[PDB]
Amino acid sequence: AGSRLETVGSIFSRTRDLIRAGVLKEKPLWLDIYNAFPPLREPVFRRPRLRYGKAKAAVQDIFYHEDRIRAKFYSAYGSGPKAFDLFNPNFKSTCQRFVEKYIELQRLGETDEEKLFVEAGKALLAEGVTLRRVG
Amino acid sequence: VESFASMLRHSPLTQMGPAKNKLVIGQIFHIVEDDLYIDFGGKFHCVCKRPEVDGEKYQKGTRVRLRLLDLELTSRFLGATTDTTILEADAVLLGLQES
Amino acid sequence: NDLRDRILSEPLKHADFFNLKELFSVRSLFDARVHLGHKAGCRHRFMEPYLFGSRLGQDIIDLEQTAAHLQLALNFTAHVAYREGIILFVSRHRQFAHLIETTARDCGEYAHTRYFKGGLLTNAPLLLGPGVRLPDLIIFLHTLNNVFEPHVAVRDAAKMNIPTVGIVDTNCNPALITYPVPGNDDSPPAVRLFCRLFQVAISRAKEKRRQVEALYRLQG
Amino acid sequence: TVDFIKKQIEEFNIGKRHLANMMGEDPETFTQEDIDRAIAYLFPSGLFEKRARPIMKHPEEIFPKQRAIQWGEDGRPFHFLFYTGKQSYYSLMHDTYGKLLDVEKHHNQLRAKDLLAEKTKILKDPIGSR
Ligand SMILES: [Mg+2]
Repeated sequence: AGSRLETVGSIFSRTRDLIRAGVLKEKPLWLDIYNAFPPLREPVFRRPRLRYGKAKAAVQDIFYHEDRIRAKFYSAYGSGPKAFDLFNPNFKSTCQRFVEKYIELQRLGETDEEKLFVEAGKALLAEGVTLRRVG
Repeated sequence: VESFASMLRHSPLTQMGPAKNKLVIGQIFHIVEDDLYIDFGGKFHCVCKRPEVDGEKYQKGTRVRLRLLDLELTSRFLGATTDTTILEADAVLLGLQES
Repeated sequence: NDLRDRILSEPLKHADFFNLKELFSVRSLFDARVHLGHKAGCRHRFMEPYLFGSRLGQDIIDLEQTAAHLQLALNFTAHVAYREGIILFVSRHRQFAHLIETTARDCGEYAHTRYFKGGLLTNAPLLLGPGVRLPDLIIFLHTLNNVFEPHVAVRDAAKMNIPTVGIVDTNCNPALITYPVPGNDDSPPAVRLFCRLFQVAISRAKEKRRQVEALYRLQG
Repeated sequence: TVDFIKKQIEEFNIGKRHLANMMGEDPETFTQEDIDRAIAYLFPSGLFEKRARPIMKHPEEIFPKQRAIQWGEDGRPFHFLFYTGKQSYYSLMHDTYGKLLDVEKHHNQLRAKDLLAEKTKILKDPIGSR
């Protein structure tokens, strides 16, 4: 009638083996689609072993040079007066504007962090935004 | 065609940084007698109670202001291989959105 | 008979037969919050290859691999619908149960978002009736039940040799799912997008099956 | 068992005609109450169990309600919830839940339009509703 073993192999592997054996005389309709279009990974059962020892995960942290600049702004001025809005795909945050002007300012050849940070704050003040320093 | 990596860099979520103490606006999508299910654009929905002042104008689709503390509440207990999520988020009400 | 073989084998020779590549894109998925995931603590071990990275303890699903998987999933879903196949929507989540139930009604296919009985797919003759035709495809919009365990239908379907196309979050087990689609299954915009994509995929398959049938009828 | 019910329906009508013929009454008005008093006379069963006495009634009332065929010749279930095990109960639940959302949506629209034309009709105490 069929095979009900989950761990032997994929559904494709068992179906074509039974058909080749001669027990299943009616080819399932989904089988033809599978041969033409195979998935990226064949569905083979594998036991979720727990990781022991010095082995760690290979997932990398998502960090950018922008994040380093954002840390200084958040540490000094805290959260900006503008309210973050995640519904707008093209939203421009106050911190993001600070980073963008920070990148443009450092293209002039300035290396000192203090000069870059102070001038960016003064430049933002010229645009009308509020940068009340925390503490 | 814009590469997926470029999309994350300019996304508002990445620009937020740490989720603690961030002023984020949200929209209410479900109303109970005392609980307001608020969606702030994050993965899950935060729950807050109706304030005693101007409580009659908190209706479906109304925009409010939130202070995110944890993007997703999740902790680990002993004897648990995997952390037990709460499928919610932690936030507080600072008032209604000033249109 | 031979023409019946012709109509069945006609769509097998074209990869883009249903023109599904225009339904979605990387930008479309990104605005639906499909690239978000659970915390780093709940990251299942088998979902490591599908993760682009972790952002401050929050896993980010690589949409480039999602688009590749979703393209095959929709393509596979349409073909089994083209061949007059039974499609079942299974999702044990008490926030989209009504939406998924209504989605299947519009497509004309079946849905099961209620409590799943033990001997349903395996002991079908006793549960349903003497002669019952088992579903030819199962769609999982959520592979986990309300107690954070893998759904029974995932294991039972593999026993009965029924292909499953299921959205797997960052804490799911895509081992037994033949067409996994790594994405987000919690945010309402994400779940709504997946249902609509499967809505048009089924409707196009149903319609284009009828159009070719009309051409066959006037052939002879 | 659709045909078996149909056979019972036609012969009961024929049987009723014979009962009216021997009773010497008008067959056009041989009501069920007349059938019961006729049967209780022709077959005088003295038994205390009321359900054990001879009966001849409408086969629809006698035979229990039967499930209809749930699938066509190709095996496709007719209803869209057949694979939940209980199609009738869950379809009722699905429709009932849908009405609540429509009422909630309709009430939400009415609140937007600032109109409250509905009233609570749940209280049916004088009629004695359960
Ligand atoms: Mg999830």
